[PDB]
Amino acid sequence: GTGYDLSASTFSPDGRVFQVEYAMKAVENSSTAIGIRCKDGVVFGVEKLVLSKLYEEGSNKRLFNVDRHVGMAVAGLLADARSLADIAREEASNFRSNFGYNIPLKHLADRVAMYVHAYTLYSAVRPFGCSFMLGSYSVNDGAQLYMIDPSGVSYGYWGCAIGKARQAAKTEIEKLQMKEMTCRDIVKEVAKIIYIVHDEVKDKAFELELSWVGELTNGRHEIVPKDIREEAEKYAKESLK
Amino acid sequence: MSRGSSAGFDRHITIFSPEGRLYQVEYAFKAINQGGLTSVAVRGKDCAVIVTQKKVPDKLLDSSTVTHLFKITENIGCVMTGMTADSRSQVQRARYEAANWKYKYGYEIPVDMLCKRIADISQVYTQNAEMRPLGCCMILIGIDEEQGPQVYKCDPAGYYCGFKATAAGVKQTESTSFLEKKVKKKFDWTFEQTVETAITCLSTVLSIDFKPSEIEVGVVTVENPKFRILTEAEIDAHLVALAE
Amino acid sequence: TTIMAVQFDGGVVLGADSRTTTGSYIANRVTDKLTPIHDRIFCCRSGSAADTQAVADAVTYQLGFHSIELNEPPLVHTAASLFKEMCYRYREDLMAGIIIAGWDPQEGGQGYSVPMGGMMVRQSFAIGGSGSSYIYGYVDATYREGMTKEECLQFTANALALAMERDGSSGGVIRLAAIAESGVERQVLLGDQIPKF
Amino acid sequence: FSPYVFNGGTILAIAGEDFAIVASDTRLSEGFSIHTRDSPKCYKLTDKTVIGCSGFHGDCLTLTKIIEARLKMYKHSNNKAMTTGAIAAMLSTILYSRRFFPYYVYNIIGGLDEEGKGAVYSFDPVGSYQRDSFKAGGSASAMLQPLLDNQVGFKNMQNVEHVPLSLDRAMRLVKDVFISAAERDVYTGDALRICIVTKEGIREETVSLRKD
Amino acid sequence: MVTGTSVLGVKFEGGVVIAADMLGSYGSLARFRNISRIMRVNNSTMLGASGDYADFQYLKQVLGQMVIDEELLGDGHSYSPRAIHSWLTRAMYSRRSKMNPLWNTMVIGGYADGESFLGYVDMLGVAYEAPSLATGYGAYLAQPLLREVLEKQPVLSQTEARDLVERCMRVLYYRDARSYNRFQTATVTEKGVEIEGPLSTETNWDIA
Amino acid sequence: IMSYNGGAVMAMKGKNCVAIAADRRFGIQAQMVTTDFQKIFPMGDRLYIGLAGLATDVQTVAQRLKFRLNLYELKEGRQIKPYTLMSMVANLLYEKRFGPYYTEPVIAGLDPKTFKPFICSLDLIGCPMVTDDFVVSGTCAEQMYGMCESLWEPNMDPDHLFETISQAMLNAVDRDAVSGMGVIVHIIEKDKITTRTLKARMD
Amino acid sequence: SPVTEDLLRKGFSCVKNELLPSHPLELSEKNFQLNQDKMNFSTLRNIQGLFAPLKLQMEFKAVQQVQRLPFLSSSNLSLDVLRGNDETIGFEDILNDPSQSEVMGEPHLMVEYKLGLL
Amino acid sequence: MFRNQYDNDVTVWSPQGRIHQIEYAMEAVKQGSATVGLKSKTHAVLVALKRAQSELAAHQKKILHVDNHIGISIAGLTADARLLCNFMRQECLDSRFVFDRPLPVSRLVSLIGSKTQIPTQRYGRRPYGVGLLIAGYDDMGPHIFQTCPSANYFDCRAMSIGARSQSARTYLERHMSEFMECNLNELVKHGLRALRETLPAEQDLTTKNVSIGIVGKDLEFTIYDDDDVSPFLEGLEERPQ
Repeated sequence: GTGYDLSASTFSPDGRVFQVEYAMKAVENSSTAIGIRCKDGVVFGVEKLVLSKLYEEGSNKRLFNVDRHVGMAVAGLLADARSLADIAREEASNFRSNFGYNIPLKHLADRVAMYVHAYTLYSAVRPFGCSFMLGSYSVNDGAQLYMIDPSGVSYGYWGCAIGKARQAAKTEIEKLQMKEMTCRDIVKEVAKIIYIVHDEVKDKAFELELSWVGELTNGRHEIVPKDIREEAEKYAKESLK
Repeated sequence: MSRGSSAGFDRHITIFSPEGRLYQVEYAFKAINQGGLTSVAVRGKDCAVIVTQKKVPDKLLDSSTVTHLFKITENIGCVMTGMTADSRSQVQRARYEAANWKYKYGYEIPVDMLCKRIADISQVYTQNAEMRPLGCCMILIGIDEEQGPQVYKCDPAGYYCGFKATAAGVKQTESTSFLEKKVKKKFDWTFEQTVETAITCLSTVLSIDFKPSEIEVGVVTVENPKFRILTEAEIDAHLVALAE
Repeated sequence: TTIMAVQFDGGVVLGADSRTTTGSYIANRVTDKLTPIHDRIFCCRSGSAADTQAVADAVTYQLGFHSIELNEPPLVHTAASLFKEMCYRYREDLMAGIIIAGWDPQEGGQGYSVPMGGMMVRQSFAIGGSGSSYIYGYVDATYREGMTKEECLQFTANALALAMERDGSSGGVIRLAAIAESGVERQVLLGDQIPKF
Repeated sequence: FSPYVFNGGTILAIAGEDFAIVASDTRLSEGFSIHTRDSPKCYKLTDKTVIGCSGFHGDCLTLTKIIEARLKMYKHSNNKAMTTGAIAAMLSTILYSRRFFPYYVYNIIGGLDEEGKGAVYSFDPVGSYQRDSFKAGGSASAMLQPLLDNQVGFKNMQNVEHVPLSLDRAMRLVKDVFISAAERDVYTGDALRICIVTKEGIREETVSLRKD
Repeated sequence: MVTGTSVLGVKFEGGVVIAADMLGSYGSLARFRNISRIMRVNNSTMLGASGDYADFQYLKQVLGQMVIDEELLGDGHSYSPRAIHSWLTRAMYSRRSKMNPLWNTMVIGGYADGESFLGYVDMLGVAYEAPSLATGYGAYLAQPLLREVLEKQPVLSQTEARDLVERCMRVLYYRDARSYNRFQTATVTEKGVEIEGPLSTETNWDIA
Repeated sequence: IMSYNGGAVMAMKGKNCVAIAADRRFGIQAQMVTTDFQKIFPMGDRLYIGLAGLATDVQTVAQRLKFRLNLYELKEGRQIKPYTLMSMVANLLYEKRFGPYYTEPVIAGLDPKTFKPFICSLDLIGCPMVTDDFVVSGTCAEQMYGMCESLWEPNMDPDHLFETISQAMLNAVDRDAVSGMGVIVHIIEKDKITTRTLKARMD
Repeated sequence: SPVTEDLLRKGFSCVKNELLPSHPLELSEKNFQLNQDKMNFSTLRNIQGLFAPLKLQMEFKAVQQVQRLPFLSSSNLSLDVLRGNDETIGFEDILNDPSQSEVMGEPHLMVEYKLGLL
Repeated sequence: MFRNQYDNDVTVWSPQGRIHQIEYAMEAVKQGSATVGLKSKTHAVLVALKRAQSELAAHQKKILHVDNHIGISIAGLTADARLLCNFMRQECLDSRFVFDRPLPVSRLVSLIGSKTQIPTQRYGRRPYGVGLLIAGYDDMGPHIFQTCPSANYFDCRAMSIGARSQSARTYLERHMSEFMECNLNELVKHGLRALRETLPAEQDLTTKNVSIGIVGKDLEFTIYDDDDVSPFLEGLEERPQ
């Protein structure tokens, strides 16, 4: 329906909003990222497309932190990703500033989803093009995972994948037993997934970034120590025949 | 806004048609069916049962955070249908309005005032040349101490009404016809009769078998005004008792 | 205007006195100096008679909104934080000493104090009011630990009745109310039911 | 409530021929007690300009922290360094910016002019600069100044010639005057911190003074 | 109008020690008897304050929020105690200039880069560092002993510093109107921040 | 504060006749600067107003009221009923309740349709009240109720009404330093307005 | 506290007493709608999230700029049901109604001041 | 040619999904002069190049000043360069006034990116056109952070964003081994040799077209110009070939 796809405040004869769907499609042409929750924790992983060797480790990262016990794995346009990370940081900061303790994951996810929806309602600002994951952990509630689509979706997923290589990742993740596992083998599973779905004719350099929060770290978000990452890297590399 | 209003007879909200019809709001009406759902709310004489439909796209998605039955006040519900990204905002707006009214007048709101406030704040979006009429179907539920249970429906245009039975979704026409046929036969009802009627209407409209865990039910009764959601056990028991 | 709270295992008790006045003349003989915010948390009052009402209304508004937003029962610490943030920000013309208490599903039984000035802190027993300075010794010397509902009610009745007679601001009926794990029950002590001393 | 309190101090400045000297005692005292005994009151601004700020020690810090920032702004903008002839006017403007809420300070500026020449300015709490040659001032003033008036610029003396001030004489005079004036005043004493400045940089100096 | 007593402190060979009384006075009555007055803002800086208590709560919340945000960001950098002292000084001065003063008086101590820091942040915009310090009414009684011992010996060890603080608590409890038997203490040595308490003070009234 | 100048006004309701009278004097405390200073304003035709108090606010309130009355008369078409001006002045005075004016107006007139006499009064900040027999307000308020209460009588013809309003003022206002030296009498019968000027002690 | 860094157009207003409030019900009456809106925005931002105040205030801005020119009375039919004062008649419209303004400025001057060009 | 209707503004998404204005600005930033950004263990040299309006006129300024421990370069539009360096200077001054420590680069660059992210969303505004090469050592070794027309900053070790520079990138990548242990003179020689590749054939580096600027351990950021740059530009071998 070309002709009405020029402003957010303009419908289509069929009924769809075309700018929103364009933003939906615009997140596909990026890298890939997955995230799984075990019995007592979560874990993520991103295929960081490393450019020429002029850069180094600690470059533009996609595993930000939002609080002492939450973190994201955003995969899309980086400027909007940083803006959203700052907004979520401010939200959690305000909640802890006056309500005590720390924000539950569901409330923060809902607030961020509503904020990212607020832009697609006006003819003054473009919608955000980016996917968004907000896995975290608790002490009594358990381990929770959420994904936020660019427009309004804020569903809760057991484990999903966002980015270009997404359909194959979903199909391969479908064949797991991620309801009675621990945080010492889901990491290896994630590594083998990210190496079983990775194109090589258009991608040349890879650098896996992993992070988990759970009972092994008693509720704290941080990058995996280099030893475990190297062991998972070796296992995944040797698993491909 | 430095982008202007697109020229055309149906490309913006503030331009009238040559015959005098708002085409943008008609597109908004057509937009509800895009998502694809069906919701039926029937009021008897002492109950206000609401039934809806739940669809899981896949297996990984959790089954506890996909509900389309929110709570507005302590004893008012909603069966929001359409695009989720706009119902998720209208629900918050209605909650804020209800809290403000309770603070300013000190008692629980009759359903009519909440419906009117939502309709007005939705209509105000259809005059300024900066807005988009967010597409939803604001169906209310609740009981009143002066007139009994009441069921109200609102539309993106802003035209609200009072219905003794309502169907909203992609199968509105045949469901409304079936409810019209059924209502004219008998007048008295009860909780079990209303629940069975709603389930039968949904099944005969969708023309499919209902799994024990596919439909959620929220009700309010005279004895228990508090808005409660039927658990899996009660829904399964009613479904297996149906047609037996 | 004597207000006090005591915490026991599984719940708390709460008493008050109904002799709101306007100086040397009695304004109202019997009142309800005990506001039921939400359904478990209870909030007494002291100081003036209008700023406290406004603060209570604002707290009811915000706490009800929060509870219905999270779809969970409220936590008393949230109410204490809200009272603190409301009172301290306006520490120029809001002379209203407040005491709140209630029960929650997690770590049930809480007694919080928030005197004039916006300071907030928790203590086992809270006492506040103009005529609430003559029973400090008695409550310190009598309050042991490990008491159930009945003796706690008796102790509160005795302790409040002691100041009920040695002051001009206090006098009249007594408004004991105990919040527990299950629900809220209220009773009034009038006439000879009030212990002598 | 009263947004003012005294903290003592003393500032003396000798502007010779090709040398400026700024010295000050070091003791933060309020009410009747003593807070510390180091509390330097002679801060450097550039390679050839030193500022001495007496008075209440709640604005003596704010003005010091603002002057350096404005100096950095000027250096970045005009691509130069402020001379001692402009800092006077700039500080006077800042001081007068709050004429209805005056700063409780008594500032003294010493430094070198465009050519090798002594120059010491002097302000007032409201803010009004005036060039001088040997001006002192501060809390324990009105005692430091008359002796300098007797010595530096020969006044009420007859049949005596005029000799320019030599560098060896300046420190010998300043130490003597501070030693003489420390006894009879209450707020002075403790350590004396000297900031003689010449056309090669800033060399510093510290001596004992009525040990307390 | 809850009020504190004294938040005195002395420097130390690799570390700082701060002591305070767990008391709250409602003018003259002793309304509260278990409140704390020592903070653990980060892994290398501690805090203590006197005067009003609500303002102490407010600055506690604000400063804890700032430090937790800085740590959460993540750059391998923290807040050295000098920066925190400067921030408190600026906040107090700005509040003073607006005719809304915070009736408070604080002590900031820490040990970073192999050196000790200790400062005074009086509400009128007063700031400095010293080998020893006292707050409130302790500026007349607590200071002289510490000053004398420090002038006799400029460097100490842990045992004599702890005993000196103990003696100062003894005399202050003897001869102050607002005081309590129990008191808190916390060292800031390079291992970390270790809050200790409550303590006790054995007295002797044999000259009665 | 109603002593920096002077003034006194009455109003009596007779038999289809209303009478309003004032006192002409304007002076700065003890001094006197003029003898002619109108305090009766012809709002409408068979209606009148009787501002009395501090003059510098009397002029301003009269101007504003005349402006608003012209606006309402022009917009709404026909004349103004006497009861409407009562609420008019009440609103105008309460406009500045916190910064109060200094006026105690008296309104007296006839209904253009019914010809039923009407008299009202006002306080400093606006508090409507209507008295059937008479009303009075001014600086010398105390020394007129006694003179008026006994001398009054119901159902009075215009001549007796004029005599009573003359006798209740001429020898009742001289018992005071300020607010003297001249009396204006306005009698408003059914068909024609009539104005008279009395003579009093020149002191 | 500003220096000069036409007096007939704006004159006869001493600097003495604008930095000296009048009867204490001055800052609570000159600025009332702004304060109420600020309080509501702060409450919503604290309890509901950062989206609501931004959205509502930018809606206010969008609806504000469609009224008539400043030198004529504004009906303000809209923005009222959205504000929430749809039926809250009070001491804002019956006392000194702006339609019957006692003093009125020049059209070009008022519109150019509303644009903020001056 | 299906792009005329989707590039006139910045708040519209193409059917493929990409903001065309961002790509156009990234192409625009390539108008200017090369600027190498080498770094070492103790010092971070920043060598640039200068054009010439005419033989009679004087050259432009390519190495500005920010503070005692940080100095930025410039490449692209010279209009927004000053408008952005003003914000640079103001933030650094505020951080020095409120606290009492130099503002670390890692927060300054994030703030600059956050500021530059705003114009790419609201209507009626255009993205900036700078190519900053912010350099400076504060507390944990010198850093070299790059900035793009889009608010997407990179960490780096050595790069030459600006004019024709791909050959400069190749040379800088070939010898990217010795830059970890060398003195100031060797690092400056390497920087000048890398820059010489950008300059066309049969052209040498004169005294009036280099703006070597050095910040390191115990020396504040100083800019060198005119005959003062001669001692660094002495050896340089004799010719690229």
